[PDB]
Amino acid sequence: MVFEENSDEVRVITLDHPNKHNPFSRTLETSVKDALARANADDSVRAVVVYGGAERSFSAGGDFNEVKQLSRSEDIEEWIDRVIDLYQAVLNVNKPTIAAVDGYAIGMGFQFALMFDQRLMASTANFVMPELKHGIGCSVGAAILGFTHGFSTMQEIIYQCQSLDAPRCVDYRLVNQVVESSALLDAAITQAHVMASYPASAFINTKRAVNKPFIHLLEQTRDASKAVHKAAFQARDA
Amino acid sequence: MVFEENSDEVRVITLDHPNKHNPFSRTLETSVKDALARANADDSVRAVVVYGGAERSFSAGGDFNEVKQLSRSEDIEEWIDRVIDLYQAVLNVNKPTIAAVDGYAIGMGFQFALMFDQRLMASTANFVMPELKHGIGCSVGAAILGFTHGFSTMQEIIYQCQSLDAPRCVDYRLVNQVVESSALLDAAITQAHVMASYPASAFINTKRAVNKPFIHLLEQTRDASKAVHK
Amino acid sequence: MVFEENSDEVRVITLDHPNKHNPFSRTLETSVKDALARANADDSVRAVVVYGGAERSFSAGGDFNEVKQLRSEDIEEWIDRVIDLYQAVLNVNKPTIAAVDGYAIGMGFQFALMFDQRLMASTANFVMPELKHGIGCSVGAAILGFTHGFSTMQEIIYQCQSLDAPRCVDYRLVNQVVESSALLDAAITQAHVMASYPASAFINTKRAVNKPFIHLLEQTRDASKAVHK
Repeated sequence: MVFEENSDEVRVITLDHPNKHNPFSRTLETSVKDALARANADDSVRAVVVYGGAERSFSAGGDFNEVKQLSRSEDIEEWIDRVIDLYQAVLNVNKPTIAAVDGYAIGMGFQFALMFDQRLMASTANFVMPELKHGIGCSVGAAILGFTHGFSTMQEIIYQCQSLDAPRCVDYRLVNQVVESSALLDAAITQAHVMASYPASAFINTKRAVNKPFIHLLEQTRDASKAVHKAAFQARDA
Repeated sequence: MVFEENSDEVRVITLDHPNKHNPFSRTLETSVKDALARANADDSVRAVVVYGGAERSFSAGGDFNEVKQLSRSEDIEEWIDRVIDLYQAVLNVNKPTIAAVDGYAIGMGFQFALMFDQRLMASTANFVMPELKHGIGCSVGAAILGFTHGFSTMQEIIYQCQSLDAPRCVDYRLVNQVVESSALLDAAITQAHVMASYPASAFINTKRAVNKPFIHLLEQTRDASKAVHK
Repeated sequence: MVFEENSDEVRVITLDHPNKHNPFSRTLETSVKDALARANADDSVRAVVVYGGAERSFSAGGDFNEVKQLRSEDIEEWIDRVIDLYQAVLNVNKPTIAAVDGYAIGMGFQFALMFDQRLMASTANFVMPELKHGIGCSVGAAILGFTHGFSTMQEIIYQCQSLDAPRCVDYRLVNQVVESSALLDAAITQAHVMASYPASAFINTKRAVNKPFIHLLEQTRDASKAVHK
C-alpha cells in the first residue's frame, strides 16, 4: 500500500491505498510504518519524503464512521495505540523527513503531517481538522497542534473546523513552502537533498533532542486519551 | 450585575456593572461566576456568550488604586484567589464559550477574554495589558499570555503596554473575528450556535482535555503569585 | 572586551572583541557576564542595552571549529559556559534590550533571545546555521522552541537560512526594525520607556516571567550532558 523510490540518498515513499484519498486503514498504517523503519535502518538513505501521489490526497485520515461505531473501550484503545504508533514511527526516523502534501490532509492526515521535519503543500491543497464538526473527539489532534503551534492557534483550528487552504496554512505557519501540484514532489525532494547534506551525526543528535518532548507528549496523550472511553463503556456496559 | 438572556440553546451573559467599563469589582466577579455556574449546570444551555453590553467595555479590569492600597498579606492573596477563581470559572464551563469584546479589555478584562474558547472583537475595540506601565505586577497576565500565545508574544505585549487595536489583535491572533460593534453580539451568538451544534459528548471531552493544562497552569500561578506577596 | 556607558539610568554595554563580529570567546563571555552583573547590582542603573557596536556584528557566536574538536571535562565546560552566559542575561531583573546590527549567528542568536526586547537594523541578519555546518543545535532548538514554539523552531534550525529584517519581523524575532544609524538610539529610547515602569512590579513580574526560561535552560544544560556520555 506504498511504493518506495529513490532519488539517490533520498527515499520517496508514496502512499498507495486503493482509494485516492489515502485513508489510514490498518493496512496503510502498517505499510507506512514498515517503510519508515526500512528507510531509517538503510544506510544508503539520508532523507525521506512522504507523498500521497499525483492527483491523490496526502491522507483523508481515519474513517470517522468507523470510529463512532466502535463497540468496545478496547477497540478504541487499540485504535488510539495505532494512531500514536503511526506518529511516533515518523518522529523516530533520525534522518530528515519531508511531507509533500497535495489534495487533502484531514484529521489523522493533518496530524501525520505535523510529525515531519518540514512540510510543503500544493497551492491547491487543504488541511482540515474537522473532528468536532463530525462528532469525533479531537483530543489527540488538539494535543499535537497545541504542542506544534501553541494553544490559541490549536483552539482556533479545532473549534472552527474550516478547510485551511494554502494561504491559510502559510498564515498559521503549518507549512514551509507552497508550490504548484506539478512542482511539489520535486520541491520536496530538493529540500530533502539539502537536509541530507547536513552532516548526519550532528543532525541525528539534534533531531533526537528536538523530537524527544514531542514523543513524550504523544505518549502522555496515548495514556490520557484512552481514559474517558474506559469510563464511557463502563457505564453503558452496566 | 449581569443579565442573562437566551437565543434558544445559547445563554448570553451581559456584564452590567454600574460603570459602563465593567470593572471587576468583587460583586461583578461573583455575579459572573454565579451566571457561568448556572449556564454550566443548565441542560437547556448548549453554548455561552459573554458580552460587556452595547456601548460598554468588555472589562476595564480590576480597580487599580485598590491593588496599590491593597497592602496586607491576607488582602493581596484574597485578591489573587479571586482573580484565578474568576478565570477557572470560565475554563470549567464544559460547553462552548464565546467572548464578544467591545470597548476595552484591559488587564483582568484581557486575561478574562483569553479563558474563552473563541473571541470576537469590534473593529473599534482595544485589548491592553498596561500593568507594568502603571506599577502593577503582571505575573498572572504574563503566565496566561505565555500559555495561550507563547513566550515572545507575551513579552512583547506585557513590556510594551500598548493599546492593541483590532488589526493588532488579528496580527497577534488574540481574536478569531473582527466585526462592527453593531454586528458583534449577533456574530458571537452565531458562532455559539455553530459550536453548540457539535455533538456535546465529544466536545465536552475534548474541551476538558484542552483546558486541563490551562487550569493546571492557573493553579500553579495562584500558588506562585501568593508566595511572592508572602 | 566590552565598554560600559550610561544614558542616565540606562547602562549601555557595547561588545568590543578585537574581531568586529564579536565572537563569543571565553574572555568576551566573562566580560559580558561581569558587565551584566554590575548593571544588575548598580542601583543607579534602571535598564540595560547590549549592542555589538557601530559597524560590527551583535555576535557571530562561538567558534564552530573549536566545538568540533572538544574530551568530556571540556565538553561539559563549554555547555556550562553557554548556558551560564544566557542565565546571566535572564537573571538581570531590570529591563534588557538587545540592539542587533550585522550578524546574530548561533550563540549570538540564542543570546539575543534572552533579552526582554530586541531591535535590529534593517541590514542585520539572524542565523542558526549549526546543522548545515555539522554542529549540534540542541541548545538553540530548546531555546527557540521555548521562545517561539516548536514549528517555528523546526523551520529555523532545519533551513539554516540567513534571516533578514523582514523575515525576523515575520517570525516575531524582533520588536522593531530601524536603520543602523538609528538603532542604538531607538534601543536606548525603549530602555528609557521600560526603566520608567515602577521597579518593584517590574522586577517581580520579570522574575516570574523568566523563571520557566531559566528552568528550561537548566534542563537543557543537564540534557546536553547526559547525552554527551
